[PDB]
Amino acid sequence: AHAFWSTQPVPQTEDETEKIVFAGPMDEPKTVADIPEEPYPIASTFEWWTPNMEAADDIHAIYELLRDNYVEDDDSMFRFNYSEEFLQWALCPPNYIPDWHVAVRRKADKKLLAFIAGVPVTLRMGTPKYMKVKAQEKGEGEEAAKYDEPRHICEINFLCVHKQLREKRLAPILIKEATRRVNRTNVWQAVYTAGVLLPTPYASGQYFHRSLNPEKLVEIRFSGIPAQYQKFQNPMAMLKRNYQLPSAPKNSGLREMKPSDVPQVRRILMNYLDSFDVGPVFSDAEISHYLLPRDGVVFTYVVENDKKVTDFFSFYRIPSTVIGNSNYNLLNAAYVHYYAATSIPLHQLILDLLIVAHSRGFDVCNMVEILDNRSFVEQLKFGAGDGHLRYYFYNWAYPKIKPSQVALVML
Ligand SMILES: CCCCCCCCCCCCCC(=O)SCCNC(=O)CCNC(=O)[C@H](O)C(C)(C)COP(=O)(O)OP(=O)(O)OC[C@H]1O[C@@H](n2cnc3c(N)ncnc32)[C@H](O)[C@@H]1OP(=O)(O)O
Ligand SMILES: CCOC(=O)CN1C(=O)COc2ccccc21
Repeated sequence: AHAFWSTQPVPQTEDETEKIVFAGPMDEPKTVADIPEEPYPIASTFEWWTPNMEAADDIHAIYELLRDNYVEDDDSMFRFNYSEEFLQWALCPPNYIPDWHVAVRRKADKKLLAFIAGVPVTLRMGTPKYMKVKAQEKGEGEEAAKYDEPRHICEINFLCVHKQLREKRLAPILIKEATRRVNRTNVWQAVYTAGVLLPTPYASGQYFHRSLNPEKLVEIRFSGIPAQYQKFQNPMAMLKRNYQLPSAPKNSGLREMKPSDVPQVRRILMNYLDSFDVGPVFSDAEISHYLLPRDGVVFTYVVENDKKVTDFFSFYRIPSTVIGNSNYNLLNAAYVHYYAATSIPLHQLILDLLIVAHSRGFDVCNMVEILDNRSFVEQLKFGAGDGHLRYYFYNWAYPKIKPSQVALVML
């Protein structure tokens, strides 16, 4: 039993989403008028709260909750520690709906107890490409293309319930209130990812990791020395040696992105992203927002030659609490953001990504095998990790697609 998710407009089994052919909603059509206006009911010792994410103090309250109760690895060794500046960036993109930030706090003391966030995204989510072959083979093309327009939908992230309130059916309530807040905005779909398995992903992929500073990584037990460095002399010298990287970017005319680069970056990004079944459409302002550099949060580099931007790469920082350990406090991880390459092999672009990230003192580079990510795993010495990021839609029938057919990076 999924007592909550069986009541929801998502596919219920693997046997379902295997036999789904066309993209489209699950539910009855409805209207804003059908949606209660009053927040969902809750125990009287609690209340709903809309944080103002342009207030240091609301942001901080969310920051503390996540720092202490947000996602942990399987082995309870590391926990995400999204910075404050990062939460402002992630939760307040252009035309964000403040109302989609849903928090529950105790009435008495106003201790924040749970949080879920929605942000707007414009997403291509019509029938995949392969499934549109099938639909010419069968004369069903107009059914298949029905919902090809980019849709303005909700991107849910940051679900979190305080450690003390777990197993108390509090996250379903959170999800119904967000659903409601977003329905009242005349939005009927959402996209979200989970480390865990839910009904029912349309795509799933491995996480990959790339040692930048293996000495710390072994120290904090993020990595072990693999059993074959024992047969060596000073094992940690070999390890350091294997993951060593140039001090400086290899592509001449790599430099940080600037505001004047926005249109060019947008363009080559959209042409690249367009070639995936599921992917975001960004306007200029979204491009400025998600990709212009911010100290400690997001780092973006472009390749210019002949005052011509031909390639870009970007990554964002999420530091993680090292949960055991007295020696070290934080894991300083970089995550491969969007990129696009037109003048150079992608592995050569992303190598400079690793170089920059290492010289800025990051410990590790992380990704999921979305995009053409898989195409540089071997040469750049990434290794698969434990677990899988799953991608899900709410109220949207979608066939199972490969993860290299997904172009949405989830913060
Ligand atoms: C159109 C508008 C739509 C907008 C909304 C779209 C949907 C948004 C969907 C949300 C996308 C979030 C994406 C992310 O942010 S993924 C990150 C999720 N957060 C964490 O992992 C942080 C650490 N963990 C926690 O804070 C809690 O364990 C959470 C909050 C995860 C569950 O709290 P708790 O452990 O106290 O459980 P409960 O007793 O209250 O509730 C039990 C029910 O919750 C179902 N559950 C467990 N984990 C997840 C999960 N990650 N997504 C969705 N559902 C989940 C579970 O199957 C069970 O239901 P059912 O099997 O009985 O049916
Ligand atoms: C062994 C993974 O450690 C991390 O890279 C950091 N991390 C966290 O701290 C929280 O749990 C995660 C889940 C999925 C991806 C990354 C992380």
